Amino acid sequence: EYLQAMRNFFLDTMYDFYTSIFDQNVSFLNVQLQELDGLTLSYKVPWPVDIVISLECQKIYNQVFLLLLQIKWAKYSLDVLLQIHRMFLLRVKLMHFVNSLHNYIMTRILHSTGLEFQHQVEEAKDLDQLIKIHYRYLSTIHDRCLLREKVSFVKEAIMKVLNLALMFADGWSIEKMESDFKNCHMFLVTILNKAFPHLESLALS
Amino acid sequence: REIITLQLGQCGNQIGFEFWKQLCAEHGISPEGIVEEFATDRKDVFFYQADDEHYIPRAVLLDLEPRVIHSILNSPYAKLYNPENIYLGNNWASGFSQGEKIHEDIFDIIDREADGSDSLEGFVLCHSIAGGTGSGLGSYLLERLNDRYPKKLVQTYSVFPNQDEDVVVQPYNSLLTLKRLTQNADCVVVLDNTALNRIATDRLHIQNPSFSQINQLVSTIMSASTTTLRYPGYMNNDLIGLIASLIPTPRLHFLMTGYTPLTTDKTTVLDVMRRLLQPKNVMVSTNHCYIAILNIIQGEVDPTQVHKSLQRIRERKLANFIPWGPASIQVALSRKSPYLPSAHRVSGLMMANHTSISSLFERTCRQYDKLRKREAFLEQFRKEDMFKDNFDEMDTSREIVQQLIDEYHAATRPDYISWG
Amino acid sequence: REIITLQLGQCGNQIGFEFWKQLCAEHGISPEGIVEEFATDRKDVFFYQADDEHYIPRAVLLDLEPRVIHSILNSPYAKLYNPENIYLGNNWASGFSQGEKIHEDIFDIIDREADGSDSLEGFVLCHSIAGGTGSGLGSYLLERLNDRYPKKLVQTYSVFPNQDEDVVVQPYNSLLTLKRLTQNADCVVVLDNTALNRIATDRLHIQNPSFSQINQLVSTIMSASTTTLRYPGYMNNDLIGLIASLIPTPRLHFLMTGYTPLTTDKTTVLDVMRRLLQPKNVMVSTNHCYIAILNIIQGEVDPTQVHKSLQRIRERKLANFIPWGPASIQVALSRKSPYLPSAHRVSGLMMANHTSISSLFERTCRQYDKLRKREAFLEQFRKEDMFKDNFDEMDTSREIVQQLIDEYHAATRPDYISWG
Amino acid sequence: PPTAVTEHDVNVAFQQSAHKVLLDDDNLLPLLHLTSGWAALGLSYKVQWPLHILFTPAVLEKYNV
Repeated sequence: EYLQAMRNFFLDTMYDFYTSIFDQNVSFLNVQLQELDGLTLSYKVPWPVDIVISLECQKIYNQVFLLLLQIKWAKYSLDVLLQIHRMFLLRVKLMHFVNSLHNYIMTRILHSTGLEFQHQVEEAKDLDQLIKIHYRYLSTIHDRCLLREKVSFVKEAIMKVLNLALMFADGWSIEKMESDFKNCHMFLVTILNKAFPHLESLALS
Repeated sequence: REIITLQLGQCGNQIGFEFWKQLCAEHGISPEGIVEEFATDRKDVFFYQADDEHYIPRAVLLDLEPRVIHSILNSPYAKLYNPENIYLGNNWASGFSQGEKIHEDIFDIIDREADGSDSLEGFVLCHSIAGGTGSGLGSYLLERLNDRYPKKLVQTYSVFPNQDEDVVVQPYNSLLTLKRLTQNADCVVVLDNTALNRIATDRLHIQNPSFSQINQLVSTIMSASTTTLRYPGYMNNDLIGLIASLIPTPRLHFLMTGYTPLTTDKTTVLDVMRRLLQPKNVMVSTNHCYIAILNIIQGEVDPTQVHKSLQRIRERKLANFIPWGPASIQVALSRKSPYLPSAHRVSGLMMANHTSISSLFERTCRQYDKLRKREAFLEQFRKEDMFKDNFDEMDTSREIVQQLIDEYHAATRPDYISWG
Repeated sequence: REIITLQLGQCGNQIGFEFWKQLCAEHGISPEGIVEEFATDRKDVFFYQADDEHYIPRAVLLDLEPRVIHSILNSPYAKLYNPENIYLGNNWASGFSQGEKIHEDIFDIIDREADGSDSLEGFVLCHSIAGGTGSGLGSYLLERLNDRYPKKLVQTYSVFPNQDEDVVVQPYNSLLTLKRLTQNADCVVVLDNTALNRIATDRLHIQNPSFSQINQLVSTIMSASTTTLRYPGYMNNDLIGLIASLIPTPRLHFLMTGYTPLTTDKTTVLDVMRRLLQPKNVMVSTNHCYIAILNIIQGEVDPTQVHKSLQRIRERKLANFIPWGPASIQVALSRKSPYLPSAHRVSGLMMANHTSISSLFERTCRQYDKLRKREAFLEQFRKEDMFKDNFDEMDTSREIVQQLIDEYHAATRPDYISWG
Repeated sequence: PPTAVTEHDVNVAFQQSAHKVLLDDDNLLPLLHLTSGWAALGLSYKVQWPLHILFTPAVLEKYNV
């Protein structure tokens, strides 16, 4: 029940939770929960479930939680809007790419592997092997979504395009964005054409 | 969040009542509003959160001279909703003037339901283009909502009128209503009665109870469009996140619809992708390429083969696309809806921004221009004459739809980097 | 790859519709196009790769004044194909002029089907020589395809006309159409109605429904010619690899056909080889030796005894052959086709380049020259007169067929090392 | 062949050729590999080794020639 609640009431419901803070403080989080950097979360696991679910496992969950919140940050900042006409090209030119990156992270990894993972944890017959099959999902889901791999040759573009969702939100110049954007975009496409396999979903787009 | 639904006109009240019957049968809902013993899912999109979960629909019915409203009355689904939001000619001028004289109390009905709601996110208008009492009244009242509430979204469900022209002012009515759809609405979904009748004569040999069958079709359309909201999905749980991908230009908000099972009396996702890529699964009738295509699917799928399906459909290059810009086909998936009979388990629905609709607009333009040059098909309404002595509102709408046709054709060009 | 089939004239539309019924019954195909529960094989030669495998035939029907097209209409096999490629006198001049006036929209039908196709490899014309509406129109339109698409292959299925001469301009019609077959076509398969009627009176006592029976015969011919493509074989899965072995000279593309079982109401391959080497299994009526002979076989064979069969037929020296050059008899084998009743399990079909057809050409030459010297059998068509005041197109065709007869007879000579 | 670039390319082109008709999925055992590129042509293939010792590395290289 906790494993199902983990991936469904965080990592939606938490989207609105994030959007209220988008437009702060440590006590605001609690009243919003009970109703792009930082953000702790605190919760306790009972001891018969704490000798299976580790304390360090929370530190693993925090890493992926942060990154998904940054994706929702850039996504929601661009989900408030619908040369002078060059801005509309910069709308299509970017909305594409952020939907492709979002589609990649959500569908290709977090919905394939998680649906297989529930079907796999029901095939654990004991306490100890349940820890092992869990950890052999943790250390690879921590790798598949980029948190340790190609951190400054693929990941840095994902970092730099998050601020474009802010700069383009303010204006609601234009050519000076697409000249940079198409260059880093082409670096990324010409690296990802050799790709581990799940990067080819956005190598084409 | 909370969206208030508007039903008006004979046609709009028909598909609205049918769709509310659809959602009553769909979720665990009694005909009285009582939560049933098989009801979980997200139930606050149109459903009033009552104590015993009397999920009262946010359904505002406003018309005058009630005929079909009596047929709505003798039904147990008049006990599903009634927060007293139900309110008791066929021309644009007559409906416009009738909406003018009683705008205040029906707008008070709107305001009462608005503050009674927890929030407001969209106006969903159940309508048909030149729907008789709906036309004129709806364009006027739509201007009242857009002036009065500029922070909300407008989606207008309507069908393209095909009654084989009899009212001769119908291109004028549709032209003025289409002007209001351009400037007072942010999304307009129109469907061809011709192509729907073609599909009805295709799958079966029935075309005579066309009203009843078309209620089933657009009720499937609207339930499928809101299924990701009303059942717990992941994205497009806001209307605006759904609308944003379709629109690069806020005057090009007219979308083509298609539905993958044409018979109901399953297989993999690549197959339905190839099916929906055919124009015979489309419910709507030079070179025209889509601006952006997005599909919703509901059924029994393989969660890895959807990647493989997009991969093969891409490398097939089974489509064209538009010169100016990186868009894509967009996949979206949700649950197959429980508590109803589930036949032909995969049902897909597509929203696409296509330039082919500019030809349909030009057909109505040519009809309006022909009747305008002849000038014997306005019938000299006195309400129209005192409303507009020179009838230059129709000239201004024709200018608007011509600007849209120009935007369509320059968007067909690669020079939509420049102005359209 | 993808070959688009052309049916035109009364006779050509007859055997085309019969052959499409043959391929619908042959593969696992419903009369609606639906893949059946016994359908694997190669299904993209004429079959549109639809999603649910609606293997829609690439069948373009174009004529004027439809008579037999109505008989095609009242049938469930009008639901097999219709991508809207079906389109609604008996002289060369009348058909020529009628093809001239509507060439543009039917060529638009051609172009729409061409870009709708994945590729284009050949034009298969379902025809008969002087087929009434087919003549004139077909020669004109064949010139339009050969001018418009010079990178494709032309195979023309037609029969030699024998109606016991009544149209008296028929040698003129066949002469001009034969000119177009020489210069605008790369392969022409003609068959004698006399010899086919002789075989029909030979095997049974029926000669009266000759149209229906001859549809069965040429449909067996064409299915056997394409069986190596439509079922997974090894070679001549291109048309061009099949055509290349037959032709040493691109004006000598006229082939003789024979079929080894003459009754249908088995044994070894040497036996059918000896049978097909007899001229009474041939469907077509000085010294004449073949240029190159190639045979297709389908049935239950011993895979080592085919070597032994060629060995014994060679060392028998049961044939002559031509002085100039190393050719051979050529064996080709494919599967016996499933999903049909299989009676007389070995069915063989032969394509041979023979000089005996020059005599048949000379018969038509003598007929044309006789009617030309008499000059009372053109009937003075005004379309023919304004098309050609001097009627020297017929003189030029007679020059062409005379050059071909000279090439035939010098190819009979060992001096086809020199010019023919 | 540069033998670092073409190896990906041959397999990409091969599966895309296969997608046009006839096995758009089911049986991924043949994959074009590389070791002119016609005279450096290889292939990757797999059989069930405990359940097929009839096919060995030797048997499949004989087929490959």
